[PDB]
Amino acid sequence: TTAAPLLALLRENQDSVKTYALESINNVVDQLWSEISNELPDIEALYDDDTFSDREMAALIASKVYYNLGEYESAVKYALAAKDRFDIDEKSQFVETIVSKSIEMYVQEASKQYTKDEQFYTKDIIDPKLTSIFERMIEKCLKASELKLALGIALEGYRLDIIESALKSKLDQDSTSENVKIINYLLTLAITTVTNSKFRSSILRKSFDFLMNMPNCDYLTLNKVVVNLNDAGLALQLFKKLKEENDEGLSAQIAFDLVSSASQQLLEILVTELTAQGYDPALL
Amino acid sequence: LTKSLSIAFENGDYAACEKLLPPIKIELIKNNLLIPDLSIQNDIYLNDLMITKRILEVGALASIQTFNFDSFENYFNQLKPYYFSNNHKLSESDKKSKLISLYLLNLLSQNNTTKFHSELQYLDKHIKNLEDDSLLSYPIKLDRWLMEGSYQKAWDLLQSGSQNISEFDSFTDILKSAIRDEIAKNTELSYDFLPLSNIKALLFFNNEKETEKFALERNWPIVNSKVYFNNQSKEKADYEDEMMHEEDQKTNIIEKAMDYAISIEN
Amino acid sequence: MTAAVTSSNIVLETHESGIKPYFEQKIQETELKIRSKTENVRRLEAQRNAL
Amino acid sequence: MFTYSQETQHGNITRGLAVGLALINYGRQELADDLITKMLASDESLLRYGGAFTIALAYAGTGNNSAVKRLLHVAVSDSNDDVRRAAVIALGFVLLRDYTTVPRIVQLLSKSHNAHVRCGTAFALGIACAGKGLQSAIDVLD
Amino acid sequence: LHHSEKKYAEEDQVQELLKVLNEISKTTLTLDPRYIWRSLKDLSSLRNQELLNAETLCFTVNVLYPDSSSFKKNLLKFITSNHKSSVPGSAELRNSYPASFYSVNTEKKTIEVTAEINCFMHLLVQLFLWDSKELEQLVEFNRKVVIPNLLCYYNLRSLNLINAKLWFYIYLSHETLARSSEEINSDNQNIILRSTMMKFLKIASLKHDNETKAMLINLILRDFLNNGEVDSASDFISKLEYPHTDVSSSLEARYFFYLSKINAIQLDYSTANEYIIAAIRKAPHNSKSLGFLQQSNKLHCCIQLLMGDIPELSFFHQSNMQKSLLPYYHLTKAVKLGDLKKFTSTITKYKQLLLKDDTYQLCVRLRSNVIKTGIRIISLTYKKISLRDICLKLNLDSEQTVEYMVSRAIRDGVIEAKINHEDGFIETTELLNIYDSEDPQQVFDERIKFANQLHDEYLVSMRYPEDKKTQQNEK
Amino acid sequence: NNNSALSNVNSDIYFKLKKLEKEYELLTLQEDYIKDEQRHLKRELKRAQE
Repeated sequence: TTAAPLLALLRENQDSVKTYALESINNVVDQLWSEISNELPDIEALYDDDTFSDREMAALIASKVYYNLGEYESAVKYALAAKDRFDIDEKSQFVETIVSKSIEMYVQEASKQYTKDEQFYTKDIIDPKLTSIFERMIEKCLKASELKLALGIALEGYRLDIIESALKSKLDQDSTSENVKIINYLLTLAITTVTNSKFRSSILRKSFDFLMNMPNCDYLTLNKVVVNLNDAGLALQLFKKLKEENDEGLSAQIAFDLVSSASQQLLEILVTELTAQGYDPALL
Repeated sequence: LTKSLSIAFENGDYAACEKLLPPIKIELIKNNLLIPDLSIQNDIYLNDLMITKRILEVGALASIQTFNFDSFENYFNQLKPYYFSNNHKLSESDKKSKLISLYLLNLLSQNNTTKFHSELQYLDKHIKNLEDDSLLSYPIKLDRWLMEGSYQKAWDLLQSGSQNISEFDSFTDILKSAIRDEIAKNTELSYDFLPLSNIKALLFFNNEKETEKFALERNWPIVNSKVYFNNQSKEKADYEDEMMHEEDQKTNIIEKAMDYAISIEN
Repeated sequence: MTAAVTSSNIVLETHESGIKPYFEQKIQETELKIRSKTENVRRLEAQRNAL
Repeated sequence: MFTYSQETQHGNITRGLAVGLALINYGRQELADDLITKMLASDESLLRYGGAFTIALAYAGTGNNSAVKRLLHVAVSDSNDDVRRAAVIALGFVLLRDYTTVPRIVQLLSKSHNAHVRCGTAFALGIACAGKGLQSAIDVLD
Repeated sequence: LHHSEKKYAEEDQVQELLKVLNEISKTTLTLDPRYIWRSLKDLSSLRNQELLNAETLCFTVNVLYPDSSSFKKNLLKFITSNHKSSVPGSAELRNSYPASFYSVNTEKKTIEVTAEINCFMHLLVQLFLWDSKELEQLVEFNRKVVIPNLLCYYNLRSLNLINAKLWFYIYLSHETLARSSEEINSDNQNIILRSTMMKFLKIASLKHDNETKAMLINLILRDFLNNGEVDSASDFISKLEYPHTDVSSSLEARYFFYLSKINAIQLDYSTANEYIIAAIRKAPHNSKSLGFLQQSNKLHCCIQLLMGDIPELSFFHQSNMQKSLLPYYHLTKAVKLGDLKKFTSTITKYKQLLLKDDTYQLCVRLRSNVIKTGIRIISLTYKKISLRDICLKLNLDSEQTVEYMVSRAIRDGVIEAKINHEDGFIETTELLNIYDSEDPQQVFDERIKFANQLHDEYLVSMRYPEDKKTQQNEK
Repeated sequence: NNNSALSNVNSDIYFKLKKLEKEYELLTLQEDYIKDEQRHLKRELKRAQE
């Protein structure tokens, strides 16, 4: 067979003739794509018409043709311009490829704007529809019940809000021990993976806050965070929680690791600020 | 519905058929849904396919006479997979030979022999042997006479077109002007000036005045009954040959020396 | 090795199987660099050894 | 520190201040970039020597692709024997996060004709592989 | 007797098993496994024949089966159902060995590393069916199974090397059946055959494997040539994805043969030369390959002549292929002499032979070349001869005929003359020097670029064995 | 089948590997800068012949 009759049937005036013709193309859109590439400006013409009512399939047929050639770039753009046809993409396991590329496209754009603005996924600088597909992939991963795939994808596109929402639903205080391991998998990650000064700082900070919300935690864990950011104001808050939860044993154990590991500059500033908290001279 | 086309055709109005053909293409959707679209053709599906076939052939023939090249292209295309499917189920009709000849005439009349040879390799298997040559003979011999530059045979073929006259006339007019054009292209380089009567003879006209009218269209001055290519040939080639996308690429002598140079030390 | 003889919850199992080589494809286009690297680094290094 | 370095020609003094410019920058990372370029573009040996160590101390504790490209250029591009040494030492410090990459780099830099380059390779593996032993490192130092 | 044959055969198969399983379980070794597989397969098809034709079946019996027992049972039963300990899982000689598939592990379905092995077992089977010519139902059945079976895998690079070879037989068995005899069945499955290759080629780009990719492009270019769809072959060429990175020399050689055919029917001759010569050079020069060389050598005559250069008389003379290229020698001689009558006589007598090789369609066009040469000859000899005399000599119809051949010849510049109709002769305008033209510059550029090309090719290649001996211990 | 937490272990490789590619990219730096060393070592060969 050849798909050339279907393209010829596009040219005829009735809308009814053309809508049927585009569907026939879809049966053999990756399976007989050769002619469609050459006569491609017709399918695009039908998208550009606003009186044509099967715009959505014309954008899809086009999308597919650009995917087959090797031209990933325009396949993604047309993906978002269909205005749907994302249902098709879940029911196609041989082309989740362009779904993947939509992630690539988000993460390059996200990283670009991160340096110049704190947020840009709230602003209209990034296209909302491209954003929607991104968050959709992160859910798919969690439909397989793996949190590991979801934090991975989220990290790149510099989303703090997804990272928080993910940790939070899988924290329920099943055990005190079990909440810490996930956070520690994350803390060590942000140190060795994200070399970005600003985004790394935000992640470490949200991990302090989840254990800080808990009434009982590994404080051992929290100590790592203090030292790497090399910030006295974090430790100052940690000792204040401990003031009202005091034990002769618990205090002494955190303090011994802390003075060893902490830097010289850090320790000078801190002993000043603990006097104003009213904390004991024994700590000092 | 389908019978409206049928009676319109016999009557001799091909405008009536043309404008009336798109309402019928609504009914060609439904026809298509009855059959499996050539993944099997039984005698259950053959009577249903006969109508789809019957409507497409006869639309092709009306369109050539009313000069709708556009509509012609539609038919051309659709017709192909129906003839192509099976060795014989419904792949045999007299109008099959008829249409094959017209499609090919149409490829010559655009003056692009590339679309012709592509079609010719596709035709040479089943289709060409099955129908045999018996109007196929015509567009194939013609084309051959054009590779040769034997326009005496090519021009002669048009005349023998009279015997099968129906709608081959709508291409023959296009072909004459082209046959005359190919000769004029040749005459420029061959020689430079010729008496009026010898140019007439070559370009095929029965009157000296019709020769000078084709002169003015092809932008060539006959003065004192003599054509000149010493000016003209050089002029036309220059305006065309002026381009700014491969004229800054010629490959300099200087450029070639440099190019060699770096290959030796790298 | 992956199966697709049986599927459950309306191709949920094999929806996940399809997207795991596509996640790793990002990493495989970077591995095609490292695979011409192995040949060219050993090539210029032996060149450096005769010098 | 930079100005009084240019003005004096005293040998002991000038050495001290080029090192001091390197000292004060530590954990700066990508905020040492202006200082690094200026020093490595001075024609004095002393300011080139400390520039190598500006990259070392700043980009310590974190591995970078950048820091490595810039110090390989220094050893090759300068023919003064101390500047060649300084550039090798500096690789150790950046690369004490993953200290199992270090023998693999400096294997190459121990095939060197220049004895200074060879002498600095010792200190880099020293710095990386100080805290935990490594069996790969012994083979290079042999 | 029958029991004996099975054990003797199975043992031989275990040896081969060991070699390939070690490679894939020790991480891909890429180029290396493709080399190992071909050599083992040549040995094995030949083996299959002697000592019973249940040789394939024995291997399936002592290994785990995700789906391999089912296929082997279908094949056996067809070729007369037989019981001799030949119902897979019957005989046990794995004995808790990871190699030969651990006993315990299989039940649970803990091990599932049969996949690649499965490709290979099928692969022997396709080839044994082909040698036999008991293709028919057996071949169609294998083909049935194997399409959902690859889509059940989410493929790996080692497995793509094997399925690139399965794909070779899958195209071919359809061709074999269709080539017996036109069947209504044949038509339905052609359109199917095209679709599936296309679809799989898109997946095999992403997995990033050269063998699956190159092979599929080749099968599809050949599919296009049979159906006369030059347009679909062109858009296909224009896809551009044909790699050179690791592709075998078998796949490139076939690749260039197709290129030569595709350009010549659409009226480009220039670019067909390079490839028809390239395609002879990549192909080796064996007796088992002689047939492929006969195909190339027939094509080399048309392609060369239409461009307007006469191919060696010598090349066809001093071959062993001289009898195949006997009608074709007679084409070359006709063109040379310029004699119309000769060329027409040739193509009538040998018409049945010429049609098979698909050189005949090119021959209709080669008619045109005969005529130009006849008048070319007259122009070189004779500077001034009346067009009256030219007509007599080549036996042309009128004074108008003789003019219009010569007139077209000079548009393309082949004769290069000027016609005078008012001085009653043709006068040659031949300068016939090219030493005081800017032309030599243009020739020497190609020669120099080719030479440097080779200097780099020596340099790159030289190092790699040197590196390997250095890795190995020596003094 | 009857195995789960193959997805737990496969995802572990999905994290490790992202950072394991950064390591071998320093080994791609060796190729860039044995050009520099070799180029300059032609100059050092002219020094040794003096």
